[PDB]
Amino acid sequence: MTEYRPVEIFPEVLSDWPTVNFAVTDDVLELGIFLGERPEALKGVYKLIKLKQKNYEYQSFLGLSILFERSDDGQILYTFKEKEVIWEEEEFLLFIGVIDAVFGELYPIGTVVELDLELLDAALVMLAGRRLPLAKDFEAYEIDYFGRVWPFGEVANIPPVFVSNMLIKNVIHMGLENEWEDQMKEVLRGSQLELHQLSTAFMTQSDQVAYLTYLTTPSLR
Amino acid sequence: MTEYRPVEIFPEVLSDWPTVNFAVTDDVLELGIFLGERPEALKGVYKLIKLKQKNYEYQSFLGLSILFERSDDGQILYTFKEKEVIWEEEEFLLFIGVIDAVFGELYPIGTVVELDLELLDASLQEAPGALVMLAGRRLPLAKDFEAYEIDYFGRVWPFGEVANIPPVFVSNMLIKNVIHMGLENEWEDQMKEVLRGSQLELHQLSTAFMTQSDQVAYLTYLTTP
Amino acid sequence: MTEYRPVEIFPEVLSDWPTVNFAVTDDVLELGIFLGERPEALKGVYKLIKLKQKNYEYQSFLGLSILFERSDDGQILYTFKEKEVIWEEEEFLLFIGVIDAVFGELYPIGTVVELDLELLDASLQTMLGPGALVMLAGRRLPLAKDFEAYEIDYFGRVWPFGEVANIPPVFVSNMLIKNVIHMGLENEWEDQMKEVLRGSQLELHQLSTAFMTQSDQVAYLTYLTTPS
Amino acid sequence: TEYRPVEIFPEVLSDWPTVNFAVTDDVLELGIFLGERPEALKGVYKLIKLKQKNYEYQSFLGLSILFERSDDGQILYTFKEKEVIWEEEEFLLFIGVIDAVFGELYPIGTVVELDLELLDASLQTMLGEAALVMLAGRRLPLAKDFEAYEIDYFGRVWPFGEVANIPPVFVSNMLIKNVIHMGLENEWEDQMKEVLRGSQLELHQLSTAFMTQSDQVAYLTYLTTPSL
Ligand SMILES: [Cl-]
Repeated sequence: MTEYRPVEIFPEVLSDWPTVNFAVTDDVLELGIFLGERPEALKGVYKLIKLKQKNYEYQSFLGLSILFERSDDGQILYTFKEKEVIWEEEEFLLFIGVIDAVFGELYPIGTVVELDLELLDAALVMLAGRRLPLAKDFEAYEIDYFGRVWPFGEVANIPPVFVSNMLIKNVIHMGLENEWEDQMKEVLRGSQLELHQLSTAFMTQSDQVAYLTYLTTPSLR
Repeated sequence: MTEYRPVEIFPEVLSDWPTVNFAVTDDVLELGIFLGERPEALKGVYKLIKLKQKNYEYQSFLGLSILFERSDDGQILYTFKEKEVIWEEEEFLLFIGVIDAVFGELYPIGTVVELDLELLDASLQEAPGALVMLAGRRLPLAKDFEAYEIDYFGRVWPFGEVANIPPVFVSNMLIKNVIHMGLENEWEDQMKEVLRGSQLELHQLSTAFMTQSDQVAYLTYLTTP
Repeated sequence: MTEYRPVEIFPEVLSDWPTVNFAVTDDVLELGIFLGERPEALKGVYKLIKLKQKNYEYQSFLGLSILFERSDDGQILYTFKEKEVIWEEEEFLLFIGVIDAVFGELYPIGTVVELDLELLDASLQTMLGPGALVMLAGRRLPLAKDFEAYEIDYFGRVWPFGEVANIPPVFVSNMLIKNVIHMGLENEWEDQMKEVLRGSQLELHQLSTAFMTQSDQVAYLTYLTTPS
Repeated sequence: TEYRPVEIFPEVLSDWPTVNFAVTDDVLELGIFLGERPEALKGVYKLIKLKQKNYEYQSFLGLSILFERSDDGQILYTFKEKEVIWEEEEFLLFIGVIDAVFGELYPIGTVVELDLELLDASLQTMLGEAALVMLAGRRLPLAKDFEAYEIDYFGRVWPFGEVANIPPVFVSNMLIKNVIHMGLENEWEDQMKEVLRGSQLELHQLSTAFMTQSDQVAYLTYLTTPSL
């Protein structure tokens, strides 16, 4: 209950996720456990998908590295046990999306973080609000964090920043943590997995264009 | 109480402006009252400068045609009243800023307007544009930056404030058409005079007329930490 | 395109509300229709219960001057159809709650309205109750988790100040809107939203924060103060 | 080379235009005594705002000082075996300048515990009370024609943050009871304190907790009525 077991709850949550329609093998389950306990590699692969990079290698703390290439046709390609493994770009983005929904860190309010400038839809941002719901008909997504630029705060001249788990690169100042915060983390994480909510960073191609029309349709009068 | 006469206050305000240290000829003032009562030309030359357009021409309702050419040397070329006048781009942008500070409209709260999608980063923001309801007015930038102001603070119609949509900083040069005018009574008229009375007494301009020297200075002001 | 007759849906919606433990006679229906078609009396009745007043009558040229008086015990007393009817305080609070959910008005974003300064606090400094001009920046705000029985009708700023961020916002309910002054933008989308929004509150059996019972009002204070 | 509030305090009083008080040394040493003791500077504020009879600052022999107050608006104290009586409005502006010099500046994200019994007697009004509050915005100018007043802090309820259902609360330093958490503090945050304190004292501003009764009713009518 209080102790979090993201490893044991990972395989069942992946199967309970309704949008999952790809092959789920033991290696697929093992790949999420490796990337789950190492978000620095999980976020580096998201940049491979979001920024359409050519490849990305994750060097361990020892020195050995693991290569993950991206095909220009829209597909993630790598080799497990020295054997080729294919992953569609729309299916692999959902894979790393559920990992962040399970192995993602819930930072408290007031946590001063440093967003990755390369993933800012193209310095220091304090987290003022977390896990805000999206609009109706888009309950499958959520804004992980959101806040103002530190230390200016709620000055309307400074526009707010929508921060996902993939945008946070470095944590500078941790927020307040106590028994209420841990209770707030538990009751908020369960709803993020119960309603099958993904981060807005893992928005698919069709959901991106459809959400733009949702904004323009009322004014399309 | 006091009826606002932008044509009467324009000559004294333009001369009392501290940053104004350039030509204040009679034709210059005659051009300000011409662009003030004709907002379609005040915003058109603004698009000529900001969007780096080649030229721009405007005809009045009676046929008064004036052509504004933008030289590659950064000079505003135009011929007005049988006389050709050159205007440095870093100085002509300040000239049209005082015009908007005197002749600019002051829409009430809740005014659903349409924005000029051409000026405001089109693909960053789809063809007709989503409507913006002016929910705020006259917003200061920061300390040591009181020389510029945010004209309007807008939410996206009809989603509102509670909706998790990024807000929009709107300016008079940015507002294209007015789709729905807000409530305007005696409290609103005195609020217009209170806001405009402070924007001209403190010698403030809009962020649309922010010089590139000050635009980068405002970026490093918040990047210093 | 489908028009809305709140009188037709009124009795079956009263059956949809499960918390009903009071006697729902036909006189209860006609009284709600009387309070529904005439929101001028429905709101004054709410002030009789919330502010613990002596009485309140709705003088009308049609002669339907129904006087509503409540005792110290919280017993709403009136006479309808030439017959004396007695109601309780907490039961009459939930009675007008369904009326407001069925006969409630939906104003678009940017609708500048007037508010009643009497319900809020002791505004004797004003001594008028040219006051409380508030523009509606948001509508139908869900209250909170485990509190879906109630909801915030409107969320807006003080007019003509706007989102000044130096004056705190106002959570406006339909029982607080004093008088409508300006109307927002209305198109096919707005009327489409009005048609689907008023049916969702009746679907989820939601009330307004004005009808917040003390037990649930304290329960909301525990959620804001006591951890979990 | 750091802040010397004890040294600047007598210079600020000379600079302060609103001061209509005697420039005696007893007032100087008493303000410095209250400046280095927040429990005493904030305790007498509860004696005046909540309109209490007496209040004693129990401490060492001599350090212990009692503050009595009658109903006709007169404060009473004795400092160094010397009895001095201040008027209620004369003693409010006195502690207001002390909180402007010896006031504490907290960084962003500082979760503070508030004095709830003093909160109820404030601008609660429609906003309600709304325990733990995080400081999101600091030093907000009150308004025009009220520039001499400032809002020390304002934020949301912890750990909810900016939520549409969560009403924001404006927090003065006199309202801060206990400090639970602390925000990030680099050298820019220290520079911000030099920028903020160099502005509040130069513009001669006071916290909204020190709003005089003449300006309290005047600010309320400005929001409600088109009086100006
Ligand atoms: Cl408050």
